[PDB]
Amino acid sequence: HHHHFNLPPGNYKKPKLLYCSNGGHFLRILPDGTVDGTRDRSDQHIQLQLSAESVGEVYIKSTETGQYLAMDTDGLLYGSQTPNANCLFLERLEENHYNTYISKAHAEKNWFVGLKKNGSCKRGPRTHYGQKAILFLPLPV
Repeated sequence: HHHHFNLPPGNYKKPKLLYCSNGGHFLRILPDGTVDGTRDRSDQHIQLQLSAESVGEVYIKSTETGQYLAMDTDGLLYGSQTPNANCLFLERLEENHYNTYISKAHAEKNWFVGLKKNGSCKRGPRTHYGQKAILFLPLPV
């Protein structure tokens, strides 16, 4: 409706790491609810289980802590104990290869999940199509 519908080839059977090519960081949801990225592959908070809602919609959950990736009304990512409406993302194929995630609650504003080269999360309004920050590649755990 507000966005294209090219979907990635993967499935949600197994947990995945979401690797961001921008800076080479794995998306991480820390125990205290902070979200960032780390290059440390042995990190216990980068293992994520994705699950579907409607076709093309996913929840992103830390297998270690059970927290769901969520976006607040100012566009900031955080870890939520429960899977509310702001935990749903529109997962799409991008540049015919990568995966991108747009906040469903804020989809009309094009607020993406994105990581800066320094490993910190980008605020929703500062993301947009064409950035490397929004490009992820799911990898086996």
